[PDB]
Amino acid sequence: ARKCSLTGKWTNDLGSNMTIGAVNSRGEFTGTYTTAVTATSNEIKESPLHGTQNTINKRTQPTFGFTVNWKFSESTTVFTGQCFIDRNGKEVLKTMWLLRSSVNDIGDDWKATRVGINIFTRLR
Amino acid sequence: KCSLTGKWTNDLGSNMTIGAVNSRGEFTGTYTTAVNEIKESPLHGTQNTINKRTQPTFGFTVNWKFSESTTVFTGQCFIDGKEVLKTMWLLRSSVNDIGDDWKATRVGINIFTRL
Amino acid sequence: KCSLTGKWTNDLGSNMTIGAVNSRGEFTGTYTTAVNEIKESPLHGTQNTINKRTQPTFGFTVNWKFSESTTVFTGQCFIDGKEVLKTMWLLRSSVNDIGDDWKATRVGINIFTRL
Amino acid sequence: ARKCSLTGKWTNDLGSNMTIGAVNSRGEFTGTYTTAVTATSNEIKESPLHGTQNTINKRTQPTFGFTVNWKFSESTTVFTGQCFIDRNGKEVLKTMWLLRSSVNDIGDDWKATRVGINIFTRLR
Ligand SMILES: *[C@@H]1O[C@H](CO)[C@@H](O)[C@H](O)[C@H]1NC(C)=O
Ligand SMILES: *[C@@H]1O[C@H](CO)[C@@H](O)[C@H](O)[C@H]1NC(C)=O
Ligand SMILES: *[C@@H]1O[C@H](CO)[C@@H](O)[C@H](O)[C@H]1NC(C)=O
Ligand SMILES: *[C@@H]1O[C@H](CO)[C@@H](O)[C@H](O)[C@H]1NC(C)=O
Ligand SMILES: Cn1c(=O)c2[nH]cnc2n(C)c1=O
Ligand SMILES: Cn1c(=O)c2[nH]cnc2n(C)c1=O
Ligand SMILES: Cn1c(=O)c2[nH]cnc2n(C)c1=O
Ligand SMILES: Cn1c(=O)c2[nH]cnc2n(C)c1=O
Repeated sequence: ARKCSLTGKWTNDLGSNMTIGAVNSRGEFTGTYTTAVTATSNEIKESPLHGTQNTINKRTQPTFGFTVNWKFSESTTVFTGQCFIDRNGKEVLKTMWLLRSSVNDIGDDWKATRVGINIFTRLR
Repeated sequence: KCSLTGKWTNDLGSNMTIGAVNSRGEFTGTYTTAVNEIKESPLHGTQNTINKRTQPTFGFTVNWKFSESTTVFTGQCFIDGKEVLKTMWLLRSSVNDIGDDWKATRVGINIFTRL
Repeated sequence: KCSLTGKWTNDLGSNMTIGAVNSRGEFTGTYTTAVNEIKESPLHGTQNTINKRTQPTFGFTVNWKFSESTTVFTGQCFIDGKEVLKTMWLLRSSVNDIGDDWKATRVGINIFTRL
Repeated sequence: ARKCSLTGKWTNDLGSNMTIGAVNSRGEFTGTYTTAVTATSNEIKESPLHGTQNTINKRTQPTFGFTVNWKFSESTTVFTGQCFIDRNGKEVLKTMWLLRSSVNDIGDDWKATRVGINIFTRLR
């Protein structure tokens, strides 16, 4: 079977794009995230990301996580998922995310986290 | 200014130490859980520097060294005069078959204070 | 007006039928998954009636009859001209010891269309 | 050991209160939710809830779920968790929730779900 590789340019269901560079032997990678929409009335852009792929047992379809450090807001998003070979033999990232808003008071902390999915496929 | 650097412990008794935060907001650390005895896994993340908030949001990934899983944590560094990290996490399990993907993600909270 | 009453199927191939929605917005139904063959569990929930929106939010609980677990789903009934339910769910597993509570909750999405 | 029972008045970490009535033999219950804060600039109140407790194997510490049908907004929250006897012998509900906002466009669906926890203890 193919190995599923994180390295490449990706697009998701919402029209956002993402690039991920080479993964080092420690499983670390950097990338960029170019977002389609926004929960702010601020314009979007490219924002950097950093994360790791799990290399335990050197699975062909590894789990990974990354953090997006939004450059156009005070928020942070983390993504986590797995690099699968799909039924049709394509690479697919199946991910879920938490979007953390900045709040001014610790008493608003409870409503500062949104959750959802994103499915990435390779954009050539 | 609530800062991520230092030694932390959470509501479950796990420990975490985080190094210096660089100008791009990036930091690395080690996450410590007990089952055997104690396990140590690297973590890497960033804090948000937009508006240079005294109470910044942040994120990090734990690359578990004892399983195939990955966890990401995100939240906000609060300063009352004690510092507290309020976080939520997603724990992604490895599945073999994409048909099992639906059940591979767990979610929860952790609250960290200085150890 | 996007309506919850009827027969639905999701992206995983599970089926769901929901009865009439009463004046308090309450409804009951049956949720159908395949493993054996097919299982049937009751569900109960409400749709939100504030402002009598054409595309209302809603929630429901599935009381699984084949395990000790419970799932809740919440989301919004959209009308494009096809009706689509966009939902997220939490699947709560039973643990024996409160010390295991942290890992008892999974999260995901389901999208339902008319069957 | 005690059985953990849903029936009663409860308070959580945020200061919200909740009542749950008798649970019927089908595991069904009704209740009310009186909330401390809000993600809206609307005032709070009492809102009804309905849900079920799992009775498979008649566990002493059952899982359950319920839906809160907010009367002061277009949103809906679902809660799910387990009724534990804690280390100190008290009943505790350990729950997690999804708060679904109403959006006007299906294209905003992605940011319409927030997530968090709530810990309930009996208020006498
Ligand atoms: C994603 O990449 C495609 C191919 O260049 C580009 O046309 C499209 O507009 C991109 N989407 C965003 C939101 O940048
Ligand atoms: C966490 O912190 C302290 C170290 O001061 C120790 O009591 C405890 O055993 C540690 N737990 C670990 C290493 O998981
Ligand atoms: C769901 O819907 C249709 C019934 O028309 C059927 O093809 C499929 O097998 C059903 N799946 C179940 C019952 O889980
Ligand atoms: C919860 O109940 C207590 C006891 O009556 C009451 O004083 C308190 O204000 C309630 N909290 C809310 C938000 O209603
Ligand atoms: C996950 N996610 C998105 O999918 C998105 N699209 C636009 N902003 C976005 N943000 C901030 C985000 O966190
Ligand atoms: C969040 N979290 C924990 O709190 C934990 N405790 C033990 N393993 C753990 N893992 C893998 C995890 O992701
Ligand atoms: C959401 N969900 C599912 O999609 C599913 N499929 C099979 N069991 C399932 N359970 C228990 C569940 O909660
Ligand atoms: C979970 N939750 C709360 O804890 C809360 N507090 C105030 N509104 C609230 N809402 C709408 C809510 O869904």
